[PDB]
Amino acid sequence: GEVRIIAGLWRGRKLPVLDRVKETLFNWLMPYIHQSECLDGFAGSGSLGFEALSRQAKKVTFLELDKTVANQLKKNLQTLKCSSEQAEVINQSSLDFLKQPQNQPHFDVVFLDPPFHFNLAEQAISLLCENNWLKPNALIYVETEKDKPLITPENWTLLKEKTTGIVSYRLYQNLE
Repeated sequence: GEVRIIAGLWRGRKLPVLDRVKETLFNWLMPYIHQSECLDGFAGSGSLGFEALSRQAKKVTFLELDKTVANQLKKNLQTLKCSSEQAEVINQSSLDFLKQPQNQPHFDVVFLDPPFHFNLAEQAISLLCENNWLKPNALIYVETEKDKPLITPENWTLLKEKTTGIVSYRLYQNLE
């Protein structure tokens, strides 16, 4: 397996490993990305987070339960030079990590693409809102099963929503 960065400084690079909505997000971000802090909720390959890094996000934090995948991430972040002030890997499931009430918001951008069928993305959404994780106007990217679950937390606005195949892609904005 390998991840190829599409844009930014590292565009073209492929990283060893074990869509439209995406583009429009980065598009609306370009003006702010340089000072935006991100959360890649369920890292995995890290594709989303690395992409954000390539585009000079202020910071990306990767959450990953599987230690084997989490080490790979660290290896790639060492492969491509990133200070601990630019990228961070926390070996935890976001379902539990996000249960910790924050005194101050941490994220301008959030990527939530966990496995389907277990209302996991929904659980994460609830926690982000419940525990003061989101900074004002934060964008939340969510990928879910193609058919019928998602309701907009009320302090959020649904900006984009496309369904291709079996996946529903959504982009919300934290408007509080």
